[PDB]
Amino acid sequence: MKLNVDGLLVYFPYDYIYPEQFSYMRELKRTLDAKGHGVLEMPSGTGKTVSLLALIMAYQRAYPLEVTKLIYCSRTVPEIEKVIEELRKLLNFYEKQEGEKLPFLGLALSSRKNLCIHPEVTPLRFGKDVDGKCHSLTASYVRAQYQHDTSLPHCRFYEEFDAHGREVPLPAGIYNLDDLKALGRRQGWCPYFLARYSILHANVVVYSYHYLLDPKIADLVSKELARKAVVVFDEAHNIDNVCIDSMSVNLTRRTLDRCQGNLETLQKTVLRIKETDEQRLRDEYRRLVEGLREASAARETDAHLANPVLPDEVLQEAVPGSIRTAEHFLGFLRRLLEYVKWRLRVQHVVQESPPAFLSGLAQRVCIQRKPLRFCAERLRSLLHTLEITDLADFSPLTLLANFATLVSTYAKGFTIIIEPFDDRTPTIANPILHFSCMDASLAIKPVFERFQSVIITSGTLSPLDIYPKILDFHPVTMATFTMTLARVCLCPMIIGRGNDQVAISSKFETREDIAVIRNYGNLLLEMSAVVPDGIVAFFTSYQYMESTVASWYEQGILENIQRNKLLFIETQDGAETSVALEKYQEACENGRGAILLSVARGKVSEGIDFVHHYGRAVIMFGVPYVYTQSRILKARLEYLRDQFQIRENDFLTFDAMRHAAQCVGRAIRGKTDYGLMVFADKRFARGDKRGKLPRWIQEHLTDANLNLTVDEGVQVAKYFLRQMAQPFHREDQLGLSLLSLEQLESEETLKRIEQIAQQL
Amino acid sequence: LEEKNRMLQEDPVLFQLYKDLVVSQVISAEEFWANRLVGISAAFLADVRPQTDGCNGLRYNLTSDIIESIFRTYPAVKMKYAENVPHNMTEKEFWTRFFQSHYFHRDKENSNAAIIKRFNHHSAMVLAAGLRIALNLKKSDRYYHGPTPIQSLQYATSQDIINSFQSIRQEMEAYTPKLTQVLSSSAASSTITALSPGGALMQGGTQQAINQMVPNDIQSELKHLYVAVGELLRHFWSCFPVNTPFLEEKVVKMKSNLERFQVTKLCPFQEKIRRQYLSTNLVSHIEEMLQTAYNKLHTWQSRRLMKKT
Amino acid sequence: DMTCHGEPSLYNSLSIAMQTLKHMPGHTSREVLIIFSSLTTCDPSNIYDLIKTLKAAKIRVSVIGLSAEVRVCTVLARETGGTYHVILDESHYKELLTHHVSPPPASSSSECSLIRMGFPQHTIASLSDQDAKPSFSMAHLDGNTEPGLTLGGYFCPQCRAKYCELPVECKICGLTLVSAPHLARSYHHLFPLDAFQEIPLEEYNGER
Ligand code: SF4
Ligand SMILES: [Zn+2]
Repeated sequence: MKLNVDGLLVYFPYDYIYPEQFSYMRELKRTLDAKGHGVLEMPSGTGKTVSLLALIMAYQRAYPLEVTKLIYCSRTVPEIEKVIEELRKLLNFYEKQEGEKLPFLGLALSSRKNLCIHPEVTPLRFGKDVDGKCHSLTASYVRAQYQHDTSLPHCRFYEEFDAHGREVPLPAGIYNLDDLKALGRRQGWCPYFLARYSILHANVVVYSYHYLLDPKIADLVSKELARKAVVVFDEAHNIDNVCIDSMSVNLTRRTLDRCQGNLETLQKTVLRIKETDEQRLRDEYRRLVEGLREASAARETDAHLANPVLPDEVLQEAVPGSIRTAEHFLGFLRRLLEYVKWRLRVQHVVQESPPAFLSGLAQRVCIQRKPLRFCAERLRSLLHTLEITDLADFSPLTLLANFATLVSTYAKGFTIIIEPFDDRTPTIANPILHFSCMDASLAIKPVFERFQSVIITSGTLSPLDIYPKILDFHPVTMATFTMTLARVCLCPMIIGRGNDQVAISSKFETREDIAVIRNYGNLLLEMSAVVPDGIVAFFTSYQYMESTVASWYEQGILENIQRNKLLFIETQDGAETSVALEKYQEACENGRGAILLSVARGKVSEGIDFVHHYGRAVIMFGVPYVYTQSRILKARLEYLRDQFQIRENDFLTFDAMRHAAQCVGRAIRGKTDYGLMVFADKRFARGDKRGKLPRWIQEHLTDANLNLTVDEGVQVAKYFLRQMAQPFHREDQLGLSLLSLEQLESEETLKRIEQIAQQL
Repeated sequence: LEEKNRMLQEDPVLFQLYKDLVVSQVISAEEFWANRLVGISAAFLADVRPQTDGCNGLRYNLTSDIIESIFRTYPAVKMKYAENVPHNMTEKEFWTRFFQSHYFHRDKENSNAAIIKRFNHHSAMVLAAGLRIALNLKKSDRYYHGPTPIQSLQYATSQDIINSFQSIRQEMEAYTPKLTQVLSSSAASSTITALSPGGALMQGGTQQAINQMVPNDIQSELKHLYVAVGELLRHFWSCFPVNTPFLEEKVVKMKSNLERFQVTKLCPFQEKIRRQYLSTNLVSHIEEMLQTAYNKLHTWQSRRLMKKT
Repeated sequence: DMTCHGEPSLYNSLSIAMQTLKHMPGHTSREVLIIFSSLTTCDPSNIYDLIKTLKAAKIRVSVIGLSAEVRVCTVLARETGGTYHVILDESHYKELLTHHVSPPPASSSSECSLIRMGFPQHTIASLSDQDAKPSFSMAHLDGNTEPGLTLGGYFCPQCRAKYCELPVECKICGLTLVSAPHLARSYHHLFPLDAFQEIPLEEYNGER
């Protein structure tokens, strides 16, 4: 279908389009015309990604200079595959409409674990082992020796790509990860290196958050990225947590043991090579004194251990002579490790600022911050100059060096937490250091300042103003697209009153109540006896869920629930959890009722999506407040309050509501998809708690359904099912929730579309 | 042998029919018997409980249905029963052990993990055991005159019918109601005579109690012979239509069987009427059906011969 | 007055129906109606294989659920060409049943064969006549109670089989003994009565 949006032609691949999709396209176009960052919220399952891709392709075809190259950021690999498939469908539609193949190239990026073809590296279960083995087989220095010695271990896959794959770029098109692997096998090349080389050619590059948000990985992509490119963030409601985790550092005693062992082995190897060939050390010293520009810019293939976390200004300066010598830096690392262990020997939790710890280190270890800024670069040069292949054993060493460098440079917004005892089980000595980062905006700071614009969207964006504060930027447009339904496919209900009128809550004080456990059991039994096969129940914590399951088993109610519908409960291990999920889905597809019991912060809420017959019923047991004992959470709350006047309780409530909406928002795939939403808590009746829900979801939350009982919820569920089980036709959607080709041209429809979405 | 004999004991009439067919040499037992020829739920443990009676009674009631369900769901129980019962331990002893074993009474992080793993294994076992045209008419008038044949719709003459149509149009134009002229005593008497019992309109009347004229034993024997004849004729017409030579031979065998049945069973039954001199022609229907079958077969033989001429 | 217990086994019931309708002629339509109260069933084998078997046998199955829609039943009804519905109330139950009374449209795969049928009269014998032969009905022989010795009745024109009930296909020769009104009883389906034009009285300037 051809769409006229403000004079710009859009090749919509489907015969029908939602009015909200048209408003989404119009808002994206208006944001593009200002070349500024923006925040929009669209309900899931409405094909917002399709509209985004269509408008971006229209911009690229009409104005190649406006959109030089497209950047897309994702969360999980299956989402990447879905985006690739949808873009392939759009390109096929373009080819069918025009009759010619467009000069359009799309590329999806992932790790070597998802892009290695070497048979020896295939059975490896871990990506870091894969990376180490690949570097061992594809080291630049090793490659030259292998040129003089074929019998040396090597990866022919990269060899043929280097020999042949560089000259001829891949033809314009859209290639999936398995498609990339097949192309590499056909050509004898490795899809990872070939894809990275061909990123410069692809109009669209799609990958995950970690590949660019992490400063350690930012230059692996941003080097081939210009200023006219536009970045897209889909379902980035937890992007702040991603930035914090990427900038967080954890160290334990076993890490210290491994680092000490590897340091001793490295010193032995240094002495051995000095006995064998001392001139390597002198040549490395020559490189260091002459400058790091010669070393960094001459070998892009050794980017395995790149640390672009430092600002580009810092990279220019050379390492001071106090640690330029290899043995001097060995003593430096040894003293640093001993001081770290001594400071970690504290028997109580210590809260510190990075400048305070740096001052303490300077006072005790006689180490200045400026030399510690270049700690990783010297470590990189030392590791590279010793022909080291097994860098996997160096992981604690590199981690500690990078942490020390972070202490030397990044201080504001960071908190040092020293906890020698576990939060759950303090009785076991578990010395852990947390260098927690409280400024996520810095991680997103360069992206705003380098590219033409940045696109951020998600289906759970209830507070529109918190994100500009968190990311420290001003989106040009902030509009929430309300959902218009000809058929009410969602029935969100709140049940805070039990059968015995017991007040239902999920506070940790009230989590141990047996009465709430029995009320939850009765509600689950009634839901299984009433609601269709698909049942998913999200608890607040794994331990509480396990205790509740044990109580239900002891109470004997769980047997009746199993008789009604089959029971499946996830555990910590993903592998067994994946098998449980597969069994649940198979049972749902085999007509036998299957019930899933998961946690709001488990893997289910992260990358598991539900088909209409899978997301039939989702019940959230209480407001999922994070366990407050986390001092990292405490430190983040205190820092945000002291830097943005943000209430800690407000942040906790917002996080819990966002997690709940993420748990619930995946139950609908479209207008024809209807699902049931249940919230078993009276706390949701709080206006601040109720009011922090996404607009498209909270809009259908009728006030008469606020704080119902089990019986009322069951009866309303039966009524909703019977109403929504009536057969429905796509023709009924025309003019009310769906638009035909002629309906678009109606100006009354245009006014209705403009009234549907609102900017705040 | 034993299997076939038990079927006869289930249906004494069939055994009587088999006696009349094979024992009397009318048909062979081979041709006789040529004509003659569960879901799984997850509650199999939750619902099943040790039955405790009023006063100290363990009514286990070890039905095979529950045991088979457990074996299908739990091959481990099957293996233990096969490797132990009844040598290592008796079956009741094994069931008592199962009741008292910790595997049944599964009822603390280790306990929670054990319960979750057992539930997952049970679900996996249950799932694994579950595996093993637009139409447009042409001639609408056919519906207006359907299965009814052409009636004698005789039409009137020339326009003089209109004159007759005028006559009534003038005859009833000036009409006065009449009461005496409607009926007469003679007309009423004639109508009653027509309606009088035994009259022209009152055709027939009471009939003869044929139930008493046919003895109940003769009634039952007639029913049995009717069943036999119906089975034989069903076999006969089952071959029809004849498209293969095998059907011809089968029909010849069936005709021979019908002839032997008439000779052996029908005629002494016929004489049983004739000795009792029953005036009811009960046999006449059977004779008509047999002659109809004979005529059909002979006519088809004639048709096949003409095709072969 | 039965006892409702256990769980439904749709697989076994569909297998029984398929076995029963396996030997039916192709021109005759194979239709199955299922009333599904519970939302879960136990199947000893894969049901999708049974779905393939029904599709190959060209059997139409329609399901009217009671609580809510079942995805597996929905797929089964859609693939078999049947219709899936959900009960709203007793009136809606009656509406759905009445809708399913009407014959379904014939698919492209439906056969068109020239079937032969016989139409005997009600041959009644009078005891005054020497040609009155009372005989037990073949259908009445099927029952345990002693069959009624009826003087006359309906005799098969093909094999003189005697039946007291019509329209019933003859058991002996397989001939379907019918009557003309029985055939004409479905003629209205051939020519449905179209809906009339609705005009309010004030807008209609004609007869009152
Ligand atoms: S060069 Fe390619 S195939 Fe060889 S180990 Fe590295 S990623 Fe795997
Ligand atoms: Zn017949």
